[PDB]
Amino acid sequence: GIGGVPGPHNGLTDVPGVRVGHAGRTGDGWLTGVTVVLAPPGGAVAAVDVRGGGPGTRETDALDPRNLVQTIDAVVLTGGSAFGLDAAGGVAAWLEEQGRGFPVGADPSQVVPVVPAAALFDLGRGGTWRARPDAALGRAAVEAAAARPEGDPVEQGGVGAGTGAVVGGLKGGIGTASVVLDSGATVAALAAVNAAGSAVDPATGVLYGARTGLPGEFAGYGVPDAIGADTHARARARLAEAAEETARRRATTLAVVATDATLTRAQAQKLAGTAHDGLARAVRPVHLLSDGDTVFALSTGRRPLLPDRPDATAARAFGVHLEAGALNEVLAAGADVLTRAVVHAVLAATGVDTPGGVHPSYRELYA
Amino acid sequence: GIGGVPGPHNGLTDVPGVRVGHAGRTGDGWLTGVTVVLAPPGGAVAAVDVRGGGPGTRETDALDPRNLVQTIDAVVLTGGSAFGLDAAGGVAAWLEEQGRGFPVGADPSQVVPVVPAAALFDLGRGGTWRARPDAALGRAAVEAAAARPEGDPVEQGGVGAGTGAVVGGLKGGIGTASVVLDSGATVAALAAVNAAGSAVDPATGVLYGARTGLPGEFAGYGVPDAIGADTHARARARLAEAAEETARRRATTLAVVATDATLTRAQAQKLAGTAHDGLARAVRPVHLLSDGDTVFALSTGRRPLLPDRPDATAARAFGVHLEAGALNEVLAAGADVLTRAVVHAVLAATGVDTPGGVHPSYRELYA
Repeated sequence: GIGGVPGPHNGLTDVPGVRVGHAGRTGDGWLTGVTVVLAPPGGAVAAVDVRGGGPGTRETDALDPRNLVQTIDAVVLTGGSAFGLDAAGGVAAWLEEQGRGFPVGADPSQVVPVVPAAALFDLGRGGTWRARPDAALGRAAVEAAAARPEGDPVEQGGVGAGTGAVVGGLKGGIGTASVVLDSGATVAALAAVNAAGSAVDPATGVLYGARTGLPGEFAGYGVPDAIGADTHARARARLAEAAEETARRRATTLAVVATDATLTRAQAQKLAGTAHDGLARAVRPVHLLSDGDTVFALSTGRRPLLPDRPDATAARAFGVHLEAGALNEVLAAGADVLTRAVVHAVLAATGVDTPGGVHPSYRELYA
Repeated sequence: GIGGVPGPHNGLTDVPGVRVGHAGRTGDGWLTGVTVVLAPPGGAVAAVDVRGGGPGTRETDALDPRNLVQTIDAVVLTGGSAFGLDAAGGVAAWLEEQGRGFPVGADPSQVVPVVPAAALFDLGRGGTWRARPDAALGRAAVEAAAARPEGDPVEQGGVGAGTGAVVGGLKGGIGTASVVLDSGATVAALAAVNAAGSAVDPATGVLYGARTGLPGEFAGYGVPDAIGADTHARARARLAEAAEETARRRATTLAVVATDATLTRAQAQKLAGTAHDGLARAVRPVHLLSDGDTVFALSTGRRPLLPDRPDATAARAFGVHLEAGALNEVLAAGADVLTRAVVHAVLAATGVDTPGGVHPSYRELYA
């Protein structure tokens, strides 16, 4: 079988045609950035599920399955809370220059790019309150995405929207993961992990998402799957004091899930919804009023959902429905790649220490 | 502090005034039933979140926050797939006889009960395909609820809507759990567990939901925390034997989350949504097209969200917001009690063997 393993680089760009670009500013009071997912020319079917109680979003109504524009070119994930939504204007400008957008006239230059965006709260974490992504930083991120080849490994850790991300007091960041289905379709996730809740079991120090991992995928990072009681106790203490200090100095998970399986917009909306179950398995608590958790789902529509002559082993819902069986595989994979991408984010992070926060990484505490 | 522990009986009726009624039919072709949650006189604020892709439901639109009838008296969970929604007519009939429902005339007897319901697929599991709940069985369930005192321990296992329930091929059933918040408010869940996906990690035999359990709460059921590789190899084979036999013979998780904290309908709707995160932590995959997963949330309005004596240790979102802080504690507890109620359902079950299916219990396989 060819399914159940990651794509070539275990990340979002294993979905062919998909590109990822990061732009960020660090130092001199800044700790923030923007991540852009750029669909291949001609666009991708897109949908969204906003599940956190305190979201900051742009252009999500345009992604409702009832609506006019079904395919889009770019999704924007950004720090700077609502102010950071300004970064999407820079991405819309770039798309316009490329002639990519919904056509609104006889002249092919006349397009209106639908650019959905969601933001995470990282204010002041570089030290300077008003240091937030703008249009120019948004443009830089999409230009970085465009300049990459197809199937290019995704950069993880403290980059793009993950630059100032913090997860339960630990340093968060960008993480990504992919899986190939038995049909040959790839499903993949990219997450900027900034949760109010924890990615770590408070009884043991174990990452919640780890048990969803595929064999050996986390070994590149060097953590013992046996964690000593004493190690975990020191870690709790270290995190507690970084949190107290952070508070004296100062005195949301955003994700894209993508597949090359052809989905209608309503099917991509259901995928964005099931991906949130993946988030719940990696972070607890999640979707609170303090979280702006949002998942965008993209389908490049390059592979049929179902092959031409299905076996007796083809998934069938209620033992009869081939299309539902195939979609159930994609949906379940969507949750799983998001769980795994959260773990990668947490393991890929390196700690920070700035005038607006001290946030050690998981590995600094446990590796 | 008094939070982070169960109420008196670790179940839905730890929310004062709430009553639970089961009615079912077993034998002679039958394996199905109905469970009714009955609010205290005057009703409870209610809301719903339907997240499965294959729901069978009644009166969910009436529960929208925008709409007329904000408080209800009963919620109905039923087997029988869409045919079993018939059970809700018997519950409405009883409520009308009691004078309980939305007033529609100057005459106190003129009421229209708004009785939301959701169904699970258990058809033919007793042997007879058309053996489904009807209005008589729904009436019997709500009559059973009314006859219980306040704070009555909830009956778990193969009863009510759980009678024919099966989770990943294992016997499912009714389960319940509660937790007390630092504020003294109680949050609790009741689940009829019938998932297409699994409550058990196929790699290890461990219940996904167990690590969310409160210490000791599962000690009564007598099952190991650590599962030997021999035991798991045996369990996996026994489950496959039962599945292959079931397939030869044959030729959704529904939940109510309740609290005594005063919530508006929109707040209860957020709580029904966060409870689904709890379901994801106990069952994988979940929310598929083959699942009609639905959570109803109820508030009895007996305790203000935040007291008049706000300690300096009171939860505050962003370090400032007391009400959002208090709501976040309820939201996070709603997830947790649902995860725990699912584990109780799986552990409380005992297996069945009928002409319509062979479904061993977790404990039969692993203890």
